[PDB]
Amino acid sequence: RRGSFVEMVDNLRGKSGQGYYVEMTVGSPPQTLNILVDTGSSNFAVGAAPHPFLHRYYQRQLSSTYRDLRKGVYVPYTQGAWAGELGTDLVSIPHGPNVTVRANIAAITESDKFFINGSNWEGILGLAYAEIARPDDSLEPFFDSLVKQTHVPNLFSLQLCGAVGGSMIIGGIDHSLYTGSLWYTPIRREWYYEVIIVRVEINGQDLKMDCKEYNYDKSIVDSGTTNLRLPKKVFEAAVKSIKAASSTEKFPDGFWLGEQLVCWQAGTTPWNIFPVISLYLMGEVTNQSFRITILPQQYLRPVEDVATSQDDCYKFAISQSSTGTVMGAVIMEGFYVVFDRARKRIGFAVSACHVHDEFRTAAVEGPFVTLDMEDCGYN
Ligand SMILES: C[C@@H](NC(=O)c1cc(C(=O)N[C@@H](Cc2ccccc2)[C@H](O)CNC2CC2)cc(N(C)S(C)(=O)=O)c1)c1ccccc1
Repeated sequence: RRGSFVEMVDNLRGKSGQGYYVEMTVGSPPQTLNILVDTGSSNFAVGAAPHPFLHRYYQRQLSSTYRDLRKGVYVPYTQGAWAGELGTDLVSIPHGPNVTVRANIAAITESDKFFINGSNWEGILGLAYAEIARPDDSLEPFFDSLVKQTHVPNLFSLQLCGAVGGSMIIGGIDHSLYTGSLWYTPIRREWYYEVIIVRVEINGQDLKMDCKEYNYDKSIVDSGTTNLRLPKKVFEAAVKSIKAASSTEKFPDGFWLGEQLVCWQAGTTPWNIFPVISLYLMGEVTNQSFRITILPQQYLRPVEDVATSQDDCYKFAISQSSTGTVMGAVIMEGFYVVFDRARKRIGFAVSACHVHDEFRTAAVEGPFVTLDMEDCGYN
């Protein structure tokens, strides 16, 4: 009910589905930039040279506290890549914790399909662990520096509100950002925020696949990835079930592949014809699990309107992956997600801002009895 972390509420913004960003100030004197919050990587990097899609960038020569590490860095993502130069400088988050730390910072001088036109962000904050940092795990990630240099608790939480804003509470949890209880799943290993999915249902119907398939390779929580990405075999079965569940209206095959869009007269989108999707996650007690359920409002994403027209176009945001399951924004937008690094667990609760209608709502329910969950993980 109360809120000691009130100043961190609503500290995230977004340019209509182009990424959620927080303001970060680097150097001396102060240089504030919009930084994308990414739990799917571990490097803190900022544009440091002009670029057509950047309104501003980091000017190292103007920062008296900047220290060049004399080493380059290259970071390739599922989408895009950039090259830069490593260094360290003072960093603070205006609408985040009341501290200032010296952190590693990669100055991006060149990039390919990384920055997004009109997104309004100029850098990225990799919140994952050192194991996946580039060039190697010796480059301490921003959050590791924050925790080592200050007394800020080793935990952060994200409330991503879709359609653009949200909140990144650093060092704690804010109760006004969620309703109901928080359910926790173990962080299986500290590299990506890896978790274990034990069951999948479409409108209450079990997909009936060996749970090993759901985590083949791995399953992670990634705020830097837009879609809910599933391994090939899982994607195919999911689409077949979703199509069967939404048979009231037929769509072209390309729609389910994200190649085609479907638009409806403003305010006439028949959400009711689309099914809800439930992912069951391993719990904190033996043989116990819980489930998170999303609505079509989460997996059917709006596409930048033509020009304030009377047509709402949507893209099916569930796609395939060859590197495991990626629970991106499609999943996160329906919940308040707690990255409890201190206790190696991730909590989920219904978000106070998730988009829904008068008939159905996103949900987090439990507990359920699921046996042999340990075997679901890939070795
Ligand atoms: C920013 C934007 N992301 C995107 O548009 C977007 C970004 C990525 C992507 O590679 N994200 C990067 C960081 C990263 C961040 C910004 C730019 C480049 C790379 C992230 O570290 C990857 N984590 C890897 C472990 C999976 C991947 C995809 N997909 C493949 S998809 C189409 O299936 O969703 C889309 C977005 C939009 C709305 C909500 C959240 C994110």
